[PDB]
Amino acid sequence: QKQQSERLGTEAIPKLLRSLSIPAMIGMFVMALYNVVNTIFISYAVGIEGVAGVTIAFPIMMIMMSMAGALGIGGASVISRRLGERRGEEANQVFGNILTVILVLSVIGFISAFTLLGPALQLFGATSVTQGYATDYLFPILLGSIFFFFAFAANNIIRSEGNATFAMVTMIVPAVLNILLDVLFIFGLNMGVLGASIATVIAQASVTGLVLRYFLTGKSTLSLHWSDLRMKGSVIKEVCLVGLPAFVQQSSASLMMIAINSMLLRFGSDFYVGVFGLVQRIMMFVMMPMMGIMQAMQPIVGYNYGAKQYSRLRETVMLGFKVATIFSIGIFALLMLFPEALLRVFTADREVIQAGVSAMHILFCVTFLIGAQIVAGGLYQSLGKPKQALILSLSRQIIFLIPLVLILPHIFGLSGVWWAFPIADVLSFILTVVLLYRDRNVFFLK
Repeated sequence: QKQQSERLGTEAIPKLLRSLSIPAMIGMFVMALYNVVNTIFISYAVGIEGVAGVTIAFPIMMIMMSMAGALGIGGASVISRRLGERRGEEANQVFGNILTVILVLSVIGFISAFTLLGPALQLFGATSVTQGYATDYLFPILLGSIFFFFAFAANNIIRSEGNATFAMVTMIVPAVLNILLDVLFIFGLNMGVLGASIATVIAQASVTGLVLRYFLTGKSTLSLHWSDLRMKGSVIKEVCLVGLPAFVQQSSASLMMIAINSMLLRFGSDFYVGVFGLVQRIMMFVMMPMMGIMQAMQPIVGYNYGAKQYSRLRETVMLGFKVATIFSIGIFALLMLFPEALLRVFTADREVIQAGVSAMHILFCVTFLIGAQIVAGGLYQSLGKPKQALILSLSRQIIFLIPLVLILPHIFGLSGVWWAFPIADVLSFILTVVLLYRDRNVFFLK
């Protein structure tokens, strides 16, 4: 019991999602812009060498980010599950008693920066060139760790409450900055990776300075305390609880895409790593459309569970679903009528727009089904019972994906790329379907 500051708690619930989604739909899309408009520089004051440096260094970023993402997520499904179920002050506690574990790692990172940086880095396809870059990239980042962590937790929990809007602005803003911040060093100076890396710390600092405001200054949305608010609850236990499947999802994908970057450093030293980098943020970029919808419900389907209008949250979940789908099929179509013009950035041989696009062809006759497949995941999450969600990811990401590449690559070919995805994913979808007639309670409406 505290004071539920504006945002909502309202039951104006379709425009809830509507004007809870779009802020992700924007922020994300723009940080997706930054990603873009940043890298391309590093194809300039440096060529493609460091562009790999990054692409290898990359996963090691996500290593922490998964860790603070679990952290960030817990928060979001706790704090909403406790703002319908209105233990208002518990939230206050949580918030801070997370900031603990963060500041724990915001140090461990600092530590390993000075420690495990190289040790780990060198450990795979260490092209004497791209090596230094990744270091010169990674060294800053870890220093460095602190702002980074915070800002994602924060920009996650503020969704967990209601502020996808100021989220917008925890977002839009590093972006715009970073752009002009990089330009600054990378090009205008010549602090290449070396300093587009410090450009993006000065980014994640400058937000944090701001996030303190929207958490101290006119302590917006909610229960937000600062002196001894936190300590180290036995609540800690309770977010690692929510988060376990959260940091799995990444440390499933992340821990597997270091591999496919470095097994491809044994074949294509740098030519083929920059194009990994490339294929991602078109998955990711035109993931967003989905991704964003989910974070709407994240807290919506959060304080609605929380002993409130069970009635109207299914409304969320059916709608939730209902939308997604139309983007599932939307992307999917657009992802297989324009696999041509998107391989018109990949312009090379007339064989490149062949088995290059053959994978991209029916590799993704799956897409339209992916909608649910992921909606489901925030709705075992917006409702702290990720034990089934725990269950879930391990299918999609590992215990069905890997045990499919492997069973085509024993020997089945560049067919072992293709069938391995299309189909692994659909066993994952079929599976999910059953976890909801397992639980005729989320969607206890149709």
